[PDB]
Amino acid sequence: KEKFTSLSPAEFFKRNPELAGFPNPARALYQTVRELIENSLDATDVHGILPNIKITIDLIDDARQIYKVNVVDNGIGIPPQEVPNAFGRVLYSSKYVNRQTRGMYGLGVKAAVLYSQMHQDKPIEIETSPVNSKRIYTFKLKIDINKNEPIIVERGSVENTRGFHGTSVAISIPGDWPKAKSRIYEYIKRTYIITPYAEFIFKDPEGNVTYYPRLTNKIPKPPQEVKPHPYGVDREEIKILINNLKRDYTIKEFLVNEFQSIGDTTADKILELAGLKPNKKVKNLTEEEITRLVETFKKYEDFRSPSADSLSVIGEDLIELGLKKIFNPDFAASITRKPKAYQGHPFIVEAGVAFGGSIPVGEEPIVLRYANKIPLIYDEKSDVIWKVVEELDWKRYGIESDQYQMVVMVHLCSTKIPYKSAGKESIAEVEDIEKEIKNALMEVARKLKQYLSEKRKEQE
Amino acid sequence: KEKFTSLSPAEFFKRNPELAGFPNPARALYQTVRELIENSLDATDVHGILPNIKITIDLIDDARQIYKVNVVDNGIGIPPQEVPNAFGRVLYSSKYVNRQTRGMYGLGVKAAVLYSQMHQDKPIEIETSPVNSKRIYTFKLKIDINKNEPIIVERGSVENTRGFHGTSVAISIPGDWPKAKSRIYEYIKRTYIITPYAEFIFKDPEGNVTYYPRLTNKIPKPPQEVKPHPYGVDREEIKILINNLKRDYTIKEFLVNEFQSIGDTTADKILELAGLKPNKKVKNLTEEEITRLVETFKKYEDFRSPSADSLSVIGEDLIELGLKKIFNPDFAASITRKPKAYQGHPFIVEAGVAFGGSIPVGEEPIVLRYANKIPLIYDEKSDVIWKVVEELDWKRYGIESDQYQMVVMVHLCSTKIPYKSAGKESIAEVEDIEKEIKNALMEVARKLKQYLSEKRKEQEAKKKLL
Ligand SMILES: Nc1ncnc2c1ncn2[C@@H]1O[C@H](COP(=O)(O)OP(=O)(O)O)[C@@H](O)[C@H]1O
Ligand SMILES: Nc1ncnc2c1ncn2[C@@H]1O[C@H](COP(=O)(O)OP(=O)(O)O)[C@@H](O)[C@H]1O
Ligand SMILES: [Mg+2]
Ligand SMILES: [Mg+2]
Repeated sequence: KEKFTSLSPAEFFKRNPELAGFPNPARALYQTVRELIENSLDATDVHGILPNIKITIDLIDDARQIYKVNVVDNGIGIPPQEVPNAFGRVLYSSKYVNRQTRGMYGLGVKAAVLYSQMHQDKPIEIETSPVNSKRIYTFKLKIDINKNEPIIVERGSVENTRGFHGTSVAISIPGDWPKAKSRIYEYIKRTYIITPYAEFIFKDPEGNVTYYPRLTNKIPKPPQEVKPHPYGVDREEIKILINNLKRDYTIKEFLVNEFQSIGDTTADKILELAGLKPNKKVKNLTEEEITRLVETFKKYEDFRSPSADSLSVIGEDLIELGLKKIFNPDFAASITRKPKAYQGHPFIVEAGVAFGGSIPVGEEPIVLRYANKIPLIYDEKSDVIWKVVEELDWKRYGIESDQYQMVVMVHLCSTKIPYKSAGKESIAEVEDIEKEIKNALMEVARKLKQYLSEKRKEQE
Repeated sequence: KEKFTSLSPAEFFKRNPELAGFPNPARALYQTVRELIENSLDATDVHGILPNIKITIDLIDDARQIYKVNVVDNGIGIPPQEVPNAFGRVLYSSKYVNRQTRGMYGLGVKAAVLYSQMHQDKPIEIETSPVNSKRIYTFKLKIDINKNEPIIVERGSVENTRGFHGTSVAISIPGDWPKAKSRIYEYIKRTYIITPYAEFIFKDPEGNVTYYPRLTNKIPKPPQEVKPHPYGVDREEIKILINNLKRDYTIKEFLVNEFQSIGDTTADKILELAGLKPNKKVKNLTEEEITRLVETFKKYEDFRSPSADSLSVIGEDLIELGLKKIFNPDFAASITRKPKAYQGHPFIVEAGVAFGGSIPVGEEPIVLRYANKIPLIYDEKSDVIWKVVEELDWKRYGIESDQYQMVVMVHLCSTKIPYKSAGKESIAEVEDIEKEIKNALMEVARKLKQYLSEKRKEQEAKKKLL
């Protein structure tokens, strides 16, 4: 009766597509679109390239409701040896490195490929040309779910005359355009508003074409790989850090070199609290001494914040400008908080508030959520951002009536966003994140008070 | 600058524990408790055994806030050779078959084990004796994250002089008792109310003990493994089915032998609609033919409903009894609907309504969600159940004011529950399930409508006397 069996990562997601954001054809179409766009953006702005991204969705089969999604970008491309695994091996990524990107699981595109395979028979099509490559490399791929490995259906190359570079991805999937339409449009519009150095073109299944022109040629400094912040690094992470050392570091040397925010004196203070010999060889840490390091990191109250430069923010100015373009308010304000850390990861919370003007009258605020520059559209009431907004008492900040015109926007960015599911539509209840979102909203809420106070004496 | 790497299933969950319901210490404590409890129930009532479950949570270290969770059951135990993979290999399960169980990913207990070693240094402790085994096998285990394999730290054996069968699992993890407390108690109380054939004992970190006595000695008929129903079976699944074949079946034989609700006549019609040659050997099906089968499965309107043999319901009588006991309403009603299918999986929705009486007054219903007899506690407003309850027009069913006292209960059971996350706290928006939940709710709301029309009519008669 009990037969014990194993699954591959590919079989796991094929059996549970709702875990990756593929619960139904409408959400699947939306998910496939944003995974491709986010890959294209990670392939451009992370590498100092002004993104030029084209999105096409065609209805291929009316009766069967199969759509072909094609995204083309001018990004860094993919080395041809890596393409099969990049697109056809679940849990394969170039972004497992400690660095702020949109992608993070090494699942995304493969979830769409699995969903594609589940329901129709055309392979995914990849065309790619790395910087300086004299060839465009072409592929048609499927995934062997049992082995979790790519099946190469076609593989070829052509000479690249108009010597340009980037990647085109096309995937055919079940979809529901009429149901996904408003959200696909909103996803692209919100991305665009916060990514003014990007240019998008969107051709939809009805044949509408929408142009989103570049507004500036200045890209924010690209996020880089950074060292972990000590606060919240766990025991398994300590072991990984040790196992990856080239040099025979002592524990002291380990602390100042492998982490952010640890100078020579901070190192000493930690080693004392943790009860570790500074000169002992870190390769020799016992199971117990690792426990003592981790607990010390967790308790130490005098850690400097991580470098803000670790991350890529939207910015106070862009945030306020955005709130004025869309909402045409009587008042807006924003803050880009100083960095904090959670589980070894630097993060910044930004928050913005708008009030009055063309903002609809309602019983709750309109809440706008972003994480690593991605607009979140689904599952809003499950989000920690919504929880904090809900729990805050807006009467303590001027909100007189139970009916008001208010927009609240929160952006979380980090080397790691803790999402509730691999679908990445909502942020989990991580304690340090929840507290800082609350502190951030309070700062901007105080500014709203100062206005609603001055504005009240006018009616008085 | 880009370096490509892979992760094992263990490293995946270790890097992202929030995906398996381990976002913070409070929720970790709650998740660990509920994973152990569900495994214990799956080891007992799935095999016809009346569950006796003991849960203890001890505070081991006040400063580090480490708690040791221990759950002991009288289940079937585990063959000693399977113990290391069962607790220490991510994506390893005895329940990847077509049968209703609480467990479903082969993740749960390992996610607790990972959280355990990420934060403290004591191995998890397993003690087990299978049915009829002369021995009690003990294990201490860790996981090698990189390889996704068990490390046997200690392994031992002892003579089972008392004929005991079952398992004890004990795991030390960071926790937060004061924040997790009310939900852990509510989880246990909720499961007990719908599992009256079980007995629980719960000792909490404060040294409080609660006893939940068995109220009936009848066990529901255990769910059995069944063949897939054709409706919604996808292409990869068709391939899996073909590949597991030990015979050289024709397509016709494949259809009649591999599925529920297909006999000779239904097969003939399916072969006709799909444009498939009945005599062709199914091992030779082309990619395009598989697509045709699948679409035909998807559009065929004459399939018989699946049996409920693979399912285990709470049942109308118990739903109503439980609603009355807890809420002391003026009215309650319930419905256990007929089975349907989605994605090849038989499913049943049960619904319950309670109104008035001891129910608190509020602006919205109290919603009680269950999946495969597990009470769902967190993330309620993301649940498809919430979505359906919220969109229903309660004025159409006699709910006059903006304020009322109502409880609504929905249980989905199936060989596969589509949760939104591996933490299994909310059900995703799958169309077939959404429609049937709406249907069930409407059937139970019509019963409420009737109660309230009765009350109104009497008031109207009484108004004339004024
Ligand atoms: N358009 C693209 N341009 C360059 N690289 C890409 C592109 N699309 C996908 N990739 C590569 O494929 C890998 C796997 O992508 P994905 O499955 O979506 O996971 P993730 O984005 O989380 O790493 C990425 O890490 C990236 O290296
Ligand atoms: N208390 C128990 N009694 C019997 N078997 C157990 C017990 N706990 C765990 N198992 C076995 O270990 C396997 C892995 O459990 P778990 O990681 O929770 O995944 P899942 O429950 O989805 O199968 C189970 O399928 C079950 O066979
Ligand atoms: Mg991606
Ligand atoms: Mg389980």
